[PDB]
Amino acid sequence: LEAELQAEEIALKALVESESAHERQRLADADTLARSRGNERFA
Amino acid sequence: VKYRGTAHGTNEYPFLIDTDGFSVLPVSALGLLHQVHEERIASGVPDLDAMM
Repeated sequence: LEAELQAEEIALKALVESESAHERQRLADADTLARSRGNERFA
Repeated sequence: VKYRGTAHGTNEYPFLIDTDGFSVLPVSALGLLHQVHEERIASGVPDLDAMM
């Protein structure tokens, strides 16, 4: 049973890490599009 | 039609009679000598002005 518990803990931490990484990638892509269509290139 | 002794314009130039009198602004007198300026003009639309 304790082995099962440790496996579940690893699963939770994988869930958190990957979800945060998706957050980061989404932010990066949004910023890239923001430049691609932004007027800040000149002022 | 014929001007003896030197060059001249040969096309038909539309002229006008006005209060001043005879006026002739031939289209062959225009030249590409335009002094340019480095200043900018404001359109009045802030977004359009910043776009450029």
